[PDB]
Amino acid sequence: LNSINTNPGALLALQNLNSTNTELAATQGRINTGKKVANAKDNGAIWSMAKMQS
Amino acid sequence: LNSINTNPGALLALQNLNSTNTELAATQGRINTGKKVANAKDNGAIWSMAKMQS
Repeated sequence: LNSINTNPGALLALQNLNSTNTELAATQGRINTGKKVANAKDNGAIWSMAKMQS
Repeated sequence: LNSINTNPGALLALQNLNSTNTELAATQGRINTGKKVANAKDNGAIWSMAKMQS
């Protein structure tokens, strides 16, 4: 709690900020690609379906 | 929907414009030859009949 050696609350705020940064990066990729499924990591089944479809 | 990668509506407008261009080409052909069936592609039975009678 009142420790100089560590502070858990900063670690939790860091986890929250990293979650926000990851969601922002995903939104950046969806904007710059124009696809919600741009590659196999987005969704492998729908991606393979679209590959055979195209 | 609101995609940048593709749009159905221009495709539908294009197939409609292509149908209009095809009808205009058929009209130009009927105008410049003066016959509703100028060749075997127009109507094979009527064309065979008219050619044997001619």
